Amino acid sequence: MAHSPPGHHSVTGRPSVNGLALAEYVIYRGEQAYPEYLITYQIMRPE
Amino acid sequence: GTILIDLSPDDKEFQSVEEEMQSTVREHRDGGHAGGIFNRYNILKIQKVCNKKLWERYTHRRKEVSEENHNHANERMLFHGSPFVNAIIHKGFDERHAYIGGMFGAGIYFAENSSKSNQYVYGIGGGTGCPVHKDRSCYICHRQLLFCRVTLGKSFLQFSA
Ligand SMILES: O=c1cc(-c2ccccc2)oc2ccccc12
Ligand SMILES: [Zn+2]
Repeated sequence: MAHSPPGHHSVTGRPSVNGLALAEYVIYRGEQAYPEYLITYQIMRPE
Repeated sequence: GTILIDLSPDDKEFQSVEEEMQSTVREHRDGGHAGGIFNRYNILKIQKVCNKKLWERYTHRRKEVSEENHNHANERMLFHGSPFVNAIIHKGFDERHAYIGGMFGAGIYFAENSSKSNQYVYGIGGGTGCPVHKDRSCYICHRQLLFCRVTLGKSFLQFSA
């Protein structure tokens, strides 16, 4: 696993072409995330 | 040490988690290749993941980040999709769950768009799709996402196409 950039705790991927995309994030330590909810689902075929 | 508690569809906590799932769906530049063609989900179950050791692991690190950032954990709720969800909920996140080839290096990736994390549920680029039909757009097979508490602390901003 890599390291956070010096002086930072994570990286934010700010969307820069697709105006509708939300942000994505990266942490380099597993202890910086807790999996609160397990969601079970199906994607639905559009009508 | 992990137990899974079901939330009733009537519990406002179920309802707010569902709403974040559904409202953060978007169209993807791949036309649905990785994650399938859909505008919304059918939610079958939402479970609270409880593990005291993993939680204390999380909050210990949270206080360290916080103390390095004027008492600001910069905590978010974000989605994660992975073939390793079952190992994650039992043993916690670690290096085996990292995206070695990710655009921001080998770390653990999270999304505000649920539909983004959906693209990783069957692997990188959707892998070969569902186990049963080999269908990246399977409408039948049950999928699982995690909705995660993530400490971002001081985050390096990357502008990115
Ligand atoms: O939810 C996400 C999950 C993954 C992922 C990548 C490799 C191995 C396991 C999971 O990648 C992403 C990349 C961008 C945004 C979100 C995600
Ligand atoms: Zn299937």
